[PDB]
Amino acid sequence: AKAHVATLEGNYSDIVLGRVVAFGDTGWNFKEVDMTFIADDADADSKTTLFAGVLVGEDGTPATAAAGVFGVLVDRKVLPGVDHYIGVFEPGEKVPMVLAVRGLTLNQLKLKYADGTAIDAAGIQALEAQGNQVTDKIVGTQFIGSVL
Amino acid sequence: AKAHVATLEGNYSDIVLGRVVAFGDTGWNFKEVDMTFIADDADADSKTTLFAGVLVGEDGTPATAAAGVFGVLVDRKVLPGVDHYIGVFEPGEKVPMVLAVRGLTLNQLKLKYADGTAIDAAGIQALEAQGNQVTDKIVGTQFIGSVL
Repeated sequence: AKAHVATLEGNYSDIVLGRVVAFGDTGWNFKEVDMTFIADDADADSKTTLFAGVLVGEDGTPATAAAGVFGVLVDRKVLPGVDHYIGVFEPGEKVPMVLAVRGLTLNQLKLKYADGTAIDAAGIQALEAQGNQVTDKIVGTQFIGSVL
Repeated sequence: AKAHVATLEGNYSDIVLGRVVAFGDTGWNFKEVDMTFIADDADADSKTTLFAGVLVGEDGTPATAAAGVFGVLVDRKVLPGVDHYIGVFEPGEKVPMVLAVRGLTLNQLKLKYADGTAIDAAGIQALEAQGNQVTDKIVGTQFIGSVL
């Protein structure tokens, strides 16, 4: 019968590795857009297909091409482990979401197109123009079986 | 504007109202059958359509008419209120279940065909051959509202 198991292996700090803190307004780095949280046709109890770290344009549509990259979805409603919002939204509803745009250090690996596929060089160049530092310098971690 | 909600407004000891307990063996009334828990072609996390009170034949399949009735299903795993069999099975995977056939006092308002149709006259008559009482003498509860 297998087993009922759940796993959580990620945090918010692993996507936005750091900011530039403004003195005039702490919201200088974020923009708010309206997004289709639950697909139009999916049943009310279907979980949302959005996952933290996806690249979304300024019009709320996840990017399937490098050109339509405007920001990284970092809303607190789609972070790893937050599964409560099931059936809480009418299918086809559009709900505001928070995008991070300017003045950030962004992890290369967690950025992903609408369909999970990693981002190319064109995407990196397009996103950097907003003033973000996409980096590959992550130490990582090793577990259990890896001798040290 | 519709919030996450759940309900539990039914339980065991209503589909079956009382037994005749054999002194020699407490398990004379019941019987095991083998049925597919998760639909033969649905998703692993998708919930089963089985609910307590659904009539099944002697081969372990839900009934469709009066002739395909052998007993009721009162298994522990399907009692109204319990739902944590999330992907612990596979599509079409057989699982043992428990029926209720002999020496029982049953409730008409709860018995249902496979699709939920209220039990008909022929189904009642057939299920009485096993020696079970079928009654409508039920004092329904009047909830807050009208005056008592």
